[PDB]
Amino acid sequence: LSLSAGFDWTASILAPESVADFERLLIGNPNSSVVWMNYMAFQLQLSEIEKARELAERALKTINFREEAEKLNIWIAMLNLENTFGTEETLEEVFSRACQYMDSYTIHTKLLGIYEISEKFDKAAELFKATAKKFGGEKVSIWVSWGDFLISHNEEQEARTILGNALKALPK
Amino acid sequence: TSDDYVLRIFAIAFTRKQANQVKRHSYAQSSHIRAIRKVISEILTKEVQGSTLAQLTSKLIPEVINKEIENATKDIFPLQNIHVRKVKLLKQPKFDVGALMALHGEEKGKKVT
Amino acid sequence: EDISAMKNGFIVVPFKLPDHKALPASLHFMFAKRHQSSNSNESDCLFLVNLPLLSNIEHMKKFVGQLCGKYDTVSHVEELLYNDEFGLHEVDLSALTSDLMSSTPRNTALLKFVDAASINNCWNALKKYSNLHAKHPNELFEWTYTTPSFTTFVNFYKPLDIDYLKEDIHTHMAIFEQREAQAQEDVQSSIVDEDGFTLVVGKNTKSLNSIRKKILNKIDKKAKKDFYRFQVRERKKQEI
Amino acid sequence: SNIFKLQIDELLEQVKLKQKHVLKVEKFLHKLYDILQEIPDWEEKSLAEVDSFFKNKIVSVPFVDPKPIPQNTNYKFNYKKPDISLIGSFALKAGIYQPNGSSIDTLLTMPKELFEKKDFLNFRCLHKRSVYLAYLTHHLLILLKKDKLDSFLQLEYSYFDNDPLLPILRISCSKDYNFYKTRFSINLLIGFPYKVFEPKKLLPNRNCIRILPATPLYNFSVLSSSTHENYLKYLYKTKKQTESFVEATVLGRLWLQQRGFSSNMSHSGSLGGFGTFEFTILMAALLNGGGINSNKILLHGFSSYQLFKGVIKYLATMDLCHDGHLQFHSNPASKYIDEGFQTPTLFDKSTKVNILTKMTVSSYQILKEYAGETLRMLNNVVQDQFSNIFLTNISRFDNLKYDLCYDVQLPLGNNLETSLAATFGSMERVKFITLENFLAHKITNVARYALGDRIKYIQIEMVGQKSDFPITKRKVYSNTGGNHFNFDFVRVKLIVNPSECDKLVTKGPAHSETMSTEAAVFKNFWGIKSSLRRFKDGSITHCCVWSTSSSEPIISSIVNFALQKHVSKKAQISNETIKKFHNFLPLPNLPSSAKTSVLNLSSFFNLKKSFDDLYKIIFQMKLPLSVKSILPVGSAFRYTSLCQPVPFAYSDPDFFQDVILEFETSPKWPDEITSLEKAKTAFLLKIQEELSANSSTYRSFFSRDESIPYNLEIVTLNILTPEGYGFKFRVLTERDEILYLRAIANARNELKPELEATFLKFTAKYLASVRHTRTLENISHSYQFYSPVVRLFKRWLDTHLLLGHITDELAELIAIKPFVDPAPYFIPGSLENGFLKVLKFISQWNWKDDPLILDLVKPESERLTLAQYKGIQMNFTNLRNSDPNGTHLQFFVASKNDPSGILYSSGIPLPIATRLTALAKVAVNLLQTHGLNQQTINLLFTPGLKDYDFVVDLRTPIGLKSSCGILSAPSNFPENLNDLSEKMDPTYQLVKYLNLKYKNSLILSSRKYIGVNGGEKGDKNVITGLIKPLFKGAHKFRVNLDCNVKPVDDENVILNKEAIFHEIAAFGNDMVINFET
Repeated sequence: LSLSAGFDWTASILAPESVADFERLLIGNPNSSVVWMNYMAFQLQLSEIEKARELAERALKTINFREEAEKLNIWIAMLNLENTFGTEETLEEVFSRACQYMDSYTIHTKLLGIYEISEKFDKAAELFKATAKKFGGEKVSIWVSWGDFLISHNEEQEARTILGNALKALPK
Repeated sequence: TSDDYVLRIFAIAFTRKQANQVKRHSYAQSSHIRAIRKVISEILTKEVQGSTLAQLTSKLIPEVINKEIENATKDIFPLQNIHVRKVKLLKQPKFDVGALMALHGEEKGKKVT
Repeated sequence: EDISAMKNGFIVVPFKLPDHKALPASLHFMFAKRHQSSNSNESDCLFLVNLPLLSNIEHMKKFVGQLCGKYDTVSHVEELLYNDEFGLHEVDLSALTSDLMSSTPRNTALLKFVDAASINNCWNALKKYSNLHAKHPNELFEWTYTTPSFTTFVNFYKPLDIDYLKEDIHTHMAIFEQREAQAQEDVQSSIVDEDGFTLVVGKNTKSLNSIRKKILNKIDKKAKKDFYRFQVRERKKQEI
Repeated sequence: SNIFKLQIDELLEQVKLKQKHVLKVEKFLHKLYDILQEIPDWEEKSLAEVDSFFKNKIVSVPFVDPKPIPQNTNYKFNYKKPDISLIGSFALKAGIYQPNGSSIDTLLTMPKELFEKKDFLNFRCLHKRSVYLAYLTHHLLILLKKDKLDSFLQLEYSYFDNDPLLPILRISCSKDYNFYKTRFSINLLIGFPYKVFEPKKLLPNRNCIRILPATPLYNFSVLSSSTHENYLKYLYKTKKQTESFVEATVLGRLWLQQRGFSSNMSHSGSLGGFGTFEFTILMAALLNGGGINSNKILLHGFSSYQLFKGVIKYLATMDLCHDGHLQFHSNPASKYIDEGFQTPTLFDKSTKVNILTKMTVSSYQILKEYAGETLRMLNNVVQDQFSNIFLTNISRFDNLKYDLCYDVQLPLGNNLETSLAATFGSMERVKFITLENFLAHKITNVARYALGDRIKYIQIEMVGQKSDFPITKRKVYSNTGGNHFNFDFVRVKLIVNPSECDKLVTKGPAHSETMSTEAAVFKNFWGIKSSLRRFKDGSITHCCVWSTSSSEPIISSIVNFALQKHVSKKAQISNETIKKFHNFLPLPNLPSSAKTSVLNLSSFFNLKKSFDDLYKIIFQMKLPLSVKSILPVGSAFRYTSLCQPVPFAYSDPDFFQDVILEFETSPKWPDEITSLEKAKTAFLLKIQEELSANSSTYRSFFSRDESIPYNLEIVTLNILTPEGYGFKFRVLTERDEILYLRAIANARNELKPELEATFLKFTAKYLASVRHTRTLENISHSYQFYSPVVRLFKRWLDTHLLLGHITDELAELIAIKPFVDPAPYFIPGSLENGFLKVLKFISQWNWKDDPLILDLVKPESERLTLAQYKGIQMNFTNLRNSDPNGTHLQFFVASKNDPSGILYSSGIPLPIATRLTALAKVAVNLLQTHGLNQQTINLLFTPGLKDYDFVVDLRTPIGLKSSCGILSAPSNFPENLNDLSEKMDPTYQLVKYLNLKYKNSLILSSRKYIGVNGGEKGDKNVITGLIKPLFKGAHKFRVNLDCNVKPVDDENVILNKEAIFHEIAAFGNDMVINFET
């Protein structure tokens, strides 16, 4: 005969609805942003913003560095998290950090969307100006999206001024 | 040392004049002498702690330590006759025959009849 | 087997596997999509996924040759870009530590062609190749897996040629002397900006890249509480 | 201290007995007392009359051997109502909850009129006692039947404290008066009145069995039988005086149980004799004095810890057996006498009773060791020791508790051989009442003398000794005994002394003109094997010379001959378990390999001597930069290589040994890394070049090393020493470290975790490695057995395909803890004791929540201080905060060398880490289920291999065992050094290379040392793989799947097992033979 021991990949030898269940899922699903995000939301639904913040920090490191798309889910999730439940400063800290790790212009675009969804038009306009300043000379989409924002809010004259600025900044 | 040999070391060096020197003397003002003694203290401490007594004497024979001193002190001021003058062994640990045998690299007797 | 192409647009590319005594019609599939990029070196490339083990260039030279003969198409290949199947070269550490000597997914690589005439020829041929499995699996091609690279790779415990090493070290050194020498002159050459501002460079500084990295990396004690008539007036205020 | 306070209370409440079971028992035995008073009296009877009275009764008198015969039993027998009383811990209300159960001691005092003043002679009183007990049982049973309680009571006889001279009745409840749930047993102790016999006549020196030799044991029993309530009164006063009497007492009780100490007799063989009572009596004796100047040692205001701590100090340092003894007065301050009686003695002048009679000298020595051993733990402030002191049972396994165990099978075992029975004889029945007492002394006395300084402590245990017998029988009946001897066999348990265990010659008395008494006993004890020999010093002494064997220790040989010569020529002594471990260690292919002892490190030193010759050559060589130092950092250089070095045995994976070369500091090192090593390689070219010219007898070549990730240009010089030994040379540069520090700084934040991992291997390989070898080699001298056990430990990992993922250092740091941290056990002194201790730890270790921190120091500076200790402790919490499940890091091994704690334990997959714990848990459970034996061990070193998803068989073209230097062979290096690869095993590189490909999908494992675990020829290796849960199931396809898969739908794929099976097959080429999926 021989020694045979059942394989243990969850360290047991030592839908999700609890703190454990998501962790047991994360044993086999470290690269799934959906599983991480689902355990982001459960903590938030429990009013545990602090335990939610430390979580995505683990998610940012746990996920393989090559899974850029999965990483994008967390960064957008944090932007939604800080925008909804946090303050201006923490959102800025995440926002600056998000641009540091990922394509900055993409991160700018997502926050513009987040502000529009959250109906924070004043901050959306300000971030449009900053995003256009940094990327206006290279990206036509920011000008089109910014023009879409103003036309949606019945600002035709501002759109014309913005289009003029688009021609000045963009290459011929 | 990490084998718990507490020792005291004494290092001696001398000032030297440059190749193009014209001044008769090669005195150094005190703030070198204070910065010299500091780096000498650091290197001597680093070597002894980072070496066993058997390993330590292995460094003494080639006089490597003087050379790191000479390189370490080269920026601050040129020196000469850098030497570890004297080495004392203040305290010893509990004696271990097994370690001693290893450092030196049992026998049955002969019937008397 | 009826599957010919995947919905997002990666086409199936089946292969017959070698016969080995240990393992007595098992197949290997690669997945390919036309790669589009404005970058010149990435232009005219075919994106490829799930490559066989140690799939360097001359493998595809056989397969493209097999496809060319079967489908009477003219297709030719320069090189397989981004073939890092071990993930050995993903970080260019030489570039990371310094700028001198280096100005600079997984299980996939980019297959470059000679011209647009070749890639479309192959891409059309590769479709007809894909449809083969549904009808005639036997006529599929077989992945040889053997090309002179594997003998070098399989021979792990091969000493390096000392003569080759000596020449290489000399060449890499000598170029380094030229580059470092040029850098040290550049920093200590009295750089002055167009508006008459003279850069400050310290002694023993070797690289301007060193200077910029330092910049990125990086009154109250002298103030007195009690000197001015206003100050003691504040003190007189708090005293009572 | 306050932490210890609260921990003590938690232990107290946890073991506190539930008061309901108390009230349950007083309901019963109070009624039992009513039953006793119903028992009628009796008239004077002779032995003939009582025999007839008991002839037909089911009950039989438990008469003690020698049973009374009609001639010598002239004294009559009578029964009268005794004085019912309750004694023991329950009397003092100091009991605790015991899952196995506790006992309630009820004392029955015999009316004084039932005795004569001279009834303490020739067992006169004890025979009177035996019939009295029988008469009680006869009447108690019928009354028990009358009251209907017999349905759930079972009655049997037993010996108090395993004392054959003191039979007693035990009452237990089987499944309103039913007290089965209470887990208690009422013990009916038949004691004598106080002062029936003159205690002066019952002193240990005096005799009371006519045949003159003294009778300490028999004197103890009768006098102790007459002194029970007196001590109860003595304890009761002290309990009132000091508030914490009970709390200290239970602490002593709990400690005694964990160390397997009991009040039961020790001359009978079992470790014990010291129980709660003796601990309480000593503590009481310390609570009325104790010092040489009769000064107080414990104060009534002390807390439980102070009372417990003082006692542990008291026993640990003062000797009560050989030099010094204590006297106290139960009824006067206790004073420590310098004189000793050569036996553990606690004299009581008030009662003239030595409480330590039941202690054996051998047991006392071990007991003193434990007290001192715990005391250093008690004084410890850096680490908490509460659990180890109180919450760890070391008596579960004898092998873990004893270095060597020998089972001796006595001949003719339905009575012992006539010669053996003859040895017992008249003088010893008076001295040792029972042969099992006498024989145990005989085994101990010969064993202790023969072994002498080779051992520290010795324990003789008679396995299978019973103490309870049915009422229908007079004495205990053993299956092999046949009422003659109450044991199955005797086991000799030893605590060996590593320093002198393997001495080839046992030194003896020096020669003289007239043979001294010591010389005479030396010659007589050893007989023929005694010899007088001269040594190189010129001394002449009587000594006997042994032969070392790689398969057994000298301790085996000595005990066989000594026991056989003196005990019985027919005795069979066998310890196969140690033999098998010895065999599993690889036998080197060196001269006289078999005759070497496993403590011989001879092969290892030869490697250094060859290195030293090479060392000198390098230094005298002239290079542009002077050599700062050459540091060897190899496994062999730290005496941990699994297989001993062998000349020219280059098939061994560890044959090539690493060494660090450091030059003098210079500012001309290249500032770009890729130049830096190419500058380093340039130096090696000089070393290879000039070495070749000046020293042609040394051969050399270069190799490609990729251990450091992404540093693909570090080139190492391989030197083949003419002695037949190989070394790998690699240059360290002070700029190298900061360049890596440069890399992490400017690296992109996402990439920074990757680079620091590269730096982690860099420091692990160059910087920390030097410190690791330096500390380990020094400590290894003190820990003689550490070097082989870590090798065997590594051997065990290899069989289960675990070394490939476990770095050798981590195994070494794992294997050493029983040595640096033996608590609660002792330092391992046997290969068996050490290895199982390593496995025992790993099974019970909670890596998820418990860190591992080692003081790599010699036995009692560099000890971890409180500041450093906490400093490491926060590190574990911070890491576990980020990694609670422990996925990224598993084993947290830290020390002075590694304060980070992550150096040698990073990169190991979780499945592997759980296996390491899983395998140990199965291992210990197997040991518990089945005792250590040839079958169980052969299981411990065989791999199951079934659980793996797919298993691949590989075979090498030639047998590599001989070229590995393993004796079931090359004598020079090949002329063409390319030929070396022809005699190597590539699989360990194959699996590593295959692991990196399929990291996201597969975990492959293989046996690193094919020569050791590759069969007889050492040519078979196996590659075992493991699929993650994710790619086991089908997945929607994606670019970032990063795996070889087979489509099933137009957006679904599954793992391609078969192609993977092909690729490994061609990758092994002719090596692969078979697959198993």
